[PDB]
Amino acid sequence: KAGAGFKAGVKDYRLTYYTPDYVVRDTDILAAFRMTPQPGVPPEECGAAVAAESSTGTWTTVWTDGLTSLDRYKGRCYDIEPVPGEDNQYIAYVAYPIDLFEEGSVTNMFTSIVGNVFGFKALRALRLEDLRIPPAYVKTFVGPPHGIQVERDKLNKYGRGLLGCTIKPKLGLSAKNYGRAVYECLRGGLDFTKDDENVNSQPFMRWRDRFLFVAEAIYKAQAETGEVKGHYLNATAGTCEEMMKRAVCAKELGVPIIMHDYLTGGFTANTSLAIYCRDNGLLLHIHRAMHAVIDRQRNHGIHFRVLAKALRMSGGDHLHSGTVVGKLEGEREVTLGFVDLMRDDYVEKDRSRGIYFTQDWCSMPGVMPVASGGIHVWHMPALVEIFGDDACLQFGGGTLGHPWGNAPGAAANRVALEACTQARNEGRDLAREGGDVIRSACKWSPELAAACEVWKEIKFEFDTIDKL
Amino acid sequence: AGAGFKAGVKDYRLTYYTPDYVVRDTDILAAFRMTPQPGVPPEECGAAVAAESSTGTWTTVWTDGLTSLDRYKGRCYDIEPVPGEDNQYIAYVAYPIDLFEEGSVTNMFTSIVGNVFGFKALRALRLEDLRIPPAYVKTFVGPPHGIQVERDKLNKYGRGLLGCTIKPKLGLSAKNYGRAVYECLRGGLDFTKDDENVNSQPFMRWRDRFLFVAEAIYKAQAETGEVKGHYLNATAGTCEEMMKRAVCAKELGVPIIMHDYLTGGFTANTSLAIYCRDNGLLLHIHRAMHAVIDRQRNHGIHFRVLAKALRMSGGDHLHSGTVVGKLEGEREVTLGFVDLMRDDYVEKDRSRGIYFTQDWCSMPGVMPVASGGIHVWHMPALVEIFGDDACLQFGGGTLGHPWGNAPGAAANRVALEACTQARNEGRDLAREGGDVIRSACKWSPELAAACEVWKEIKFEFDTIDKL
Amino acid sequence: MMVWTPVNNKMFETFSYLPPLSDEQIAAQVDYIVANGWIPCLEFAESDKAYVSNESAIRFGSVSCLYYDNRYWTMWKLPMFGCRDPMQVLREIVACTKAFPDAYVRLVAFDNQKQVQIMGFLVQRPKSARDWQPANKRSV
Amino acid sequence: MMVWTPVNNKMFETFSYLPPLSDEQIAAQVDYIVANGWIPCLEFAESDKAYVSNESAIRFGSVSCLYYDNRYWTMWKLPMFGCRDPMQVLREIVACTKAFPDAYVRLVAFDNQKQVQIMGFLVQRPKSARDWQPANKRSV
Ligand SMILES: O=C(O)[C@@](O)(COP(=O)(O)O)[C@H](O)[C@H](O)COP(=O)(O)O
Ligand SMILES: O=C(O)[C@@](O)(COP(=O)(O)O)[C@H](O)[C@H](O)COP(=O)(O)O
Ligand SMILES: [Mg+2]
Ligand SMILES: [Mg+2]
Repeated sequence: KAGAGFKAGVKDYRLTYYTPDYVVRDTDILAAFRMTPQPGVPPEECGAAVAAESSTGTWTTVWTDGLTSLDRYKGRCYDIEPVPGEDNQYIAYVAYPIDLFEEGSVTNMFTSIVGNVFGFKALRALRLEDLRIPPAYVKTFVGPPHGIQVERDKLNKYGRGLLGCTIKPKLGLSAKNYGRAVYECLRGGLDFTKDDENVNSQPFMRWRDRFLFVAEAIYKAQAETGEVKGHYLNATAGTCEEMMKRAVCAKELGVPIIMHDYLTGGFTANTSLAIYCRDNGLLLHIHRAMHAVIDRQRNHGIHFRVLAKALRMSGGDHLHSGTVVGKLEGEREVTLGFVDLMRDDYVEKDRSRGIYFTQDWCSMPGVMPVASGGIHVWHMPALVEIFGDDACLQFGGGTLGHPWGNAPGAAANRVALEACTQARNEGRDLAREGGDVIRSACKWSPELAAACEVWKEIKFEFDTIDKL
Repeated sequence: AGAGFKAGVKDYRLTYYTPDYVVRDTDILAAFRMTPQPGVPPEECGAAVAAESSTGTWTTVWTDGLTSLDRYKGRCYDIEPVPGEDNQYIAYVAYPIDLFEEGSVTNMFTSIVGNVFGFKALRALRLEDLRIPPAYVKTFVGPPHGIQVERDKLNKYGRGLLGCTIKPKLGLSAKNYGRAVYECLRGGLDFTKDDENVNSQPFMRWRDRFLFVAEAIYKAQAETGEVKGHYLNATAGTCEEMMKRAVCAKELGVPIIMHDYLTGGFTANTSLAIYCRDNGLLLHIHRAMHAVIDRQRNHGIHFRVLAKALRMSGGDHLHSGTVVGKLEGEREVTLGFVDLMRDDYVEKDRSRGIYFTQDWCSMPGVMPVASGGIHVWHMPALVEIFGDDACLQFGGGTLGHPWGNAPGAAANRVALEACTQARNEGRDLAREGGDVIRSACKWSPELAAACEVWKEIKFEFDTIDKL
Repeated sequence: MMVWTPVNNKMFETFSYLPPLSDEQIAAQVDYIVANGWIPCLEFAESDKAYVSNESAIRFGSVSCLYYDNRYWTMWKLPMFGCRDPMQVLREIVACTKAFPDAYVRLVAFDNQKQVQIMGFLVQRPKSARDWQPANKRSV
Repeated sequence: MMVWTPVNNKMFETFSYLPPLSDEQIAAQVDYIVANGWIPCLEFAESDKAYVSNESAIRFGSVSCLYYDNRYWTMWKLPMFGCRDPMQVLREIVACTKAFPDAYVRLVAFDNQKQVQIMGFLVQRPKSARDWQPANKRSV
């Protein structure tokens, strides 16, 4: 007699949570953790602790497990692989049953998978490298308001990357001066301009004043050029009530696009905003402010690819992807990898690009990657070669830094982009002939020539921290 | 003529490094542990951080001339060397109050930690502390109630509060949840709570849980004669769902709800804190995801900053770590940020990681919550570390008791009161802790049983988050 | 395993889970209050007003959150502001309990800096009370 | 400093900021279409319907976001499904421009996998148009 019963006390997590013979189900959410155990702690126990404390278990045995089926709900570390070149680093794979997650809530998914495990004394460092979001869970999300194809169709823009630009100085400009700068930028050839991520509503410029003046600038530049124009008006705010008041104002003004800092504003607020944008036809540009606080280091945190998948799920028409060649870090291979994860419907596992799991988006709209930060005309060939047409390239300083002003600065970037696009379409190799394409364009474009002169020797080349 | 527009790049230090600047009492101050790339002077790196977190970009823009950079620019006014490191520095930056949106933690973070952590010019960056001036503190509603008001509403004084996270984390039905809650509360615990990841799932939908928990709360309260509560989780995928859950709690007349402020987000959290203030609900804040940001010494944001941010956004409780439990929490650092979340005025004290003197200008204090891998033998140390103004939670430490939840709760309540009594009598908990507990075991079978099960359990590892 | 009885096992907050406090243990708590400069005060209540209730909520809309009747008790005289003598407190405990022999009586202390009660425990329970258990009968 | 003129400087999206495309450059863009297996198609519109406008918004409530008239142009025959001969595309450009000599005409190509237009540029503008500037007069 007497089957398995309740026995009070502590036992190793691995006895219940390390299951190397488990066969993952196609509806399971999978996680790849770069784990660094404390000395003396078995990798198996470390991985098991991670799986346990991010799913169903705690530090000691509880009798309540008997009322339900732990086999059905427990998270499982089903595989542990040593990291090459690392003596104390391992990739622990954990499978989570789909029942553990609230439908359509990125907030809930993160709460479980990265909620408490990163602070366990038993480990010295932990980094979430990737997540396999199964189609069954992907379908529970509304997803992006529109997506790449729909965005292009609403803007009526095709055949080249889109061009953006962050107004500068970051802070300090009045509402009218903002609109003035915006108008001059847009009329020169840029498709968009935008509020800097930290421009919300402040003493030097209240938001509604900015929204109104920007609307005038948008419509003036559009009437003047004959091309649809937009400016991402920032809805990021201290409370959801304020965030919505800003989105509502944009709706009432008839403008095309707004923006939101999804990480500093938060997933709960972002999902609500994305849903509002879907229901009111507003394009939603997402700024990844604060992401580097979490995704810069190779040994601890969450890799950006996971933060990108999370945003795609929460909702966003645009998402900054880095530039590779700009002022902010972004290793090429890693970048090409999460760009595919952001835009494509199906991405197969590819470790050479940090893609730990094959990702099936099951028709969820693709997100437009936005390359922005410290880039100028000479970077155009590389940018087009790296991203292709489906991306928005932004030049803030690269536009308002032009010696002749915003309009000429805008024209120089638009010319560089079209010159490179034309060259590629003609079969020219941008990786090798880029410089010649730009120099040729300079002969008939004094605007571009002036830009090329000012930034010719400017490059950003440093040792990469976020290496595979 | 005078100063004109000159296109082109120039060092950030020429505009953003001001070593003689005298900080104003309304400036927001930041202390950055900065690790520059080789070849990049510390002052230039510090200047870049100040510039790209305030008003400047990578090249000269003519628009600076339309406004006054002297008035708006962030300033790196001091660079301090780090002992034991020859490539790590503490860079101090002053931000004029005009740069921030009133009452918005989201905006404050967007500027100070928005883009600078990803710059190629630096190898690592960590925000260690922030000096929030009274003038900016006053723009926030702050916590719904605060320590004093919370105690007055619960009518509980003279001892730390006792909580408990229901387990297993996920997998329990709504009725079984209420079953475990009633048994926990009736044994002496003041609170129980939804695990941080318990929101609404197939195995248990939120409204079903809220209802059964309400029955459990009221049954336990009637049985014991002491006010009871259970933090019902309002954390959701959208603000609409979050509010629906807060509204249900209001309608059921229950005392408290909880929110995972980092995974849910500051925007959502602030809205909820405001709702709780206007509706009389206590708000427990869980810090899920904080270690992803605050664990490493070289990069990220220290928890003390995340705590100040929460106090501003609003929260009646906030987990503070246990020091002695399963999760990391260095003693000195912890004592430091506990004061920062509870007190009105905290003097600079680098020995505790306090880089700036902080004046909260009467904003309510936040109740620290020590939770995670703790049991009865830890009681002496917990009471000695936190004092009465804290909530000590025992999840596995209650539902892991050999006789069940009620006896488990009784053991913790007994251990807490025995230690509280001892301290008040003048006994030194640090030295006599064990004796106090052993004495209580003589007349408390519940405590004795708990003591026997976890006697050999301790969590002692090398600390990663060191000063 | 012993079973925690749910019948006639009412508690009274701080220290009610320890064995009944002795005069010495009570005096020790009083020394603690005076030594820390806190303000001692006595409060009392008849049996029907001893434990929290919801009676008044019948007049409420949806605003019962954290509202309970019987949290407030009746003040005995006034708070002992400026008291630096534990003996004066013990004297009042005697006076109060003698005046209201059939009422519940609790000793509290106030901190005027944080402006909140910093201590409290029962010092008298009516003899007729049958809703509580002695330390050894709390579990069966 | 040269000033970008705001007067009669209308543009036409992709490639409108480059010098006018020569027949050779146009043919190259067509080869690009065929080489990638995309679907060629011509579209045209009279001057009055060449640029986006807001006329229909007069019938709207607060829902004009991303709605503009004149984005849709008129289809010349049908998309050239299965076209693998650039000469074929060039012949339709000649036929279309011949049939509508005073209309705006643009060449586009569709991708049926992503189901979206993947390229496009203007191939004809009425000779009567006076709202645009030659490359060397876009700035003064
Ligand atoms: O604040 C800034 O620096 C920017 O406006 C760019 O300005 P410039 O165009 O003048 O450089 C962008 O927000 C960054 O590109 C964000 O970084 P990322 O794209 O990496 O998220
Ligand atoms: O999920 C858990 O592990 C807990 O419910 C504790 O369970 P036990 O009581 O069974 O340990 C708490 O959320 C942690 O205390 C959070 O960590 P911290 O307080 O550091 O934020
Ligand atoms: Mg920016
Ligand atoms: Mg928990």
